[PDB]
Amino acid sequence: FQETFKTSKRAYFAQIEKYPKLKLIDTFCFFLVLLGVIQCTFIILIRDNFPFNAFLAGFIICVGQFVLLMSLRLQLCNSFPGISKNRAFAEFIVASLILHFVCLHFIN
Amino acid sequence: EFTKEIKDASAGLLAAGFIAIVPGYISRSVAGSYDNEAIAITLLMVTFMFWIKAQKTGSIMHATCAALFYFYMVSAWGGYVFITNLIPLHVFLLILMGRYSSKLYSAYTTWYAIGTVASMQIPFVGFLPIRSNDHMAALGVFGLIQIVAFGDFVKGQIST
Amino acid sequence: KFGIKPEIHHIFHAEPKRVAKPIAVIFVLIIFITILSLIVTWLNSCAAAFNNIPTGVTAVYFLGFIATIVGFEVIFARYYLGTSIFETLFSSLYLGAPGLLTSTKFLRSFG
Amino acid sequence: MISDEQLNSLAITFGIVMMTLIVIYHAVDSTMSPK
Amino acid sequence: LANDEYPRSWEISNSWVYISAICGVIVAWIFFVVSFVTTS
Ligand SMILES: *[C@@H]1O[C@H](CO)[C@@H](O[C@@H]2O[C@H](CO)[C@@H](O[C@@H]3O[C@H](CO[C@H]4O[C@H](CO)[C@@H](O)[C@H](O)[C@@H]4O)[C@@H](O)[C@H](O[C@H]4O[C@H](CO)[C@@H](O)[C@H](O)[C@@H]4O[C@H]4O[C@H](CO)[C@@H](O)[C@H](O)[C@@H]4O[C@H]4O[C@H](CO)[C@@H](O)[C@H](O)[C@@H]4O)[C@@H]3O)[C@H](O)[C@H]2NC(C)=O)[C@H](O)[C@H]1NC(C)=O
Ligand SMILES: CC(C)=CCC/C(C)=C/CC/C(C)=C/CC/C(C)=C/CC/C(C)=C/CC/C(C)=C/CC/C(C)=C/CC/C(C)=C/CC/C(C)=C/C=C/C(C)=C/CC[C@@H](C)CCOP(=O)(O)O
Ligand SMILES: [Mg+2]
Repeated sequence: FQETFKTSKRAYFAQIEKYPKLKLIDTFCFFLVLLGVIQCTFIILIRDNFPFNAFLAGFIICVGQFVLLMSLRLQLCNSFPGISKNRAFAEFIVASLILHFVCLHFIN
Repeated sequence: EFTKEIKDASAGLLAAGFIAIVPGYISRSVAGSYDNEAIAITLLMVTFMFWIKAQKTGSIMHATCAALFYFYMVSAWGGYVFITNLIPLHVFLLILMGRYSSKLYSAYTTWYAIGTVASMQIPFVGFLPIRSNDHMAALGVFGLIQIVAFGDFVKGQIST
Repeated sequence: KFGIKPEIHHIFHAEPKRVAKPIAVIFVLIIFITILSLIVTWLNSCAAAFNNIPTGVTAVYFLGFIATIVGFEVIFARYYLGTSIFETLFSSLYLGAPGLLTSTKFLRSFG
Repeated sequence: MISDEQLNSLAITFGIVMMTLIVIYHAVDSTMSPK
Repeated sequence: LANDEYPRSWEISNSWVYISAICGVIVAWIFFVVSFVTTS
């Protein structure tokens, strides 16, 4: 397993250095995970989940943003047949500012 | 427009001609009936159309439309459970058949992440899409696909 | 009960209890410092900075695109402060129509 | 108001016209399109 | 009780950590979108 890790780490860390705009994505996905964990830690420490709709609104806005970022990264690494690298952004923006409105309506 | 995907446009008009006059659909949409099914089958088709258009192409904008029309069907009828348990079955059958691609990931994850949080906004549905057994299938497949994508990366850099 | 009947009162249910303020304040400070850390990582550490910037008419389209992206989130934030849904819809339809054109013009011009 | 037999005839004529134009379209497309 | 008469999401003290997360994700997303079209 050591050989696989050795041959994958340098490959990924060279790919992320050849393309700069693949470092914007992942270091924005990573921290999202942290946010999720933090919220979970909170519900663990305060063992009562009184506003459960608020917890869901604060956790979905992380999960459903991580998945959209991952889809954008996949569609930028090697684009899909019909759609170009410029629809990949103007569709991610629309889906993101629809999810944001849904998650702002959920929490109130 | 949904049969225009499965085959050429010439084979879709026939389907329309069938569904315009057929007693199995006329029975519940007669001139006087004002039930939920009156509006609940149209959306049933439209969502499926977009899902095909989203799964066949892989775009995100064709899965957000499917999520929006699935929220509209959730608001309009209590038979959304059928879609919620049929789309994951399609994705799963494509997973184990060995036809996983980078299009299923984007399409399904966008559809789920938007449709579930949108369908939670109906006061009658409430928190069921995370509590009831019916919707659990969808959630399961969500987790499953998150694994498979990572597995694909391993295939990219590991001998078969 | 010809003469008189005993008094009756309704025993309510206890309301669900909130949590102490200091814990929430600590957990808000943690999220704030995390966001600031992400911003600092973007700016300086990861060397991901503003290499090329649009100028002239492409810069005006850029300003329009930013104006649209920020205006939608201002609309959503104002809707989160008890604004009517219909008003939000009208304010979004009066901003998408110019904003869609400007954003498409920018994304086709710049690439 | 329109009677009931007149409406029955109208519905049957609409269905026949639809089912004939569909076949005309399909038989034009089968030949004229590159196969 | 109608939806408009429940206590707001900021009057509660248990849910001040679930609004900071949303505001932070929104701010980070805005800055990300801005920096994406301004980088080689
Ligand atoms: C669907 O429709 C159906 C039918 O329409 C609905 O069913 C009805 O629901 C009603 C409410 O749930 C219910 O009413 C209650 O029935 C209880 C039955 O008790 C039986 O046993 C006792 C002995 O133990 C018998 O005396 C009694 O006759 C029955 O045979 C009653 O016990 C309830 O009485 C209490 O409430 C009434 C109304 O307020 C009071 O007048 C009465 O004195 C009791 O009050 C005590 O409890 C209340 C609880 O809120 C307190 O507020 C109050 O201050 C009293 O408190 C004292 O006692 C408690 C308990 O010991 C103690 O803790 C406290 O300190 C005090 O000492 C009441 O009568 C109907 O019977 C029922 N009908 C049928 C046919 O089933 C159904 O709800 C509908 N569904 C929905 C979802 O709405
Ligand atoms: C932290 C952050 C921020 C980010 C991190 C990253 C990230 C993205 C995280 C995301 C979250 C994660 C990671 C989650 C993890 C979870 C996991 C990994 C799980 C394991 C996987 C499994 C196990 C898969 C396998 C499926 C599986 C369980 C299968 C078992 C369950 C099952 C099979 C249940 C039952 C199936 C069933 C019942 C099927 C058929 C049912 C149907 C079709 C019903 C339809 C009925 C109809 C038609 C109803 C219509 C009703 C109307 C007609 C009438 C209505 O009435 P009216 O009111 O009049 O309208
Ligand atoms: Mg019914």
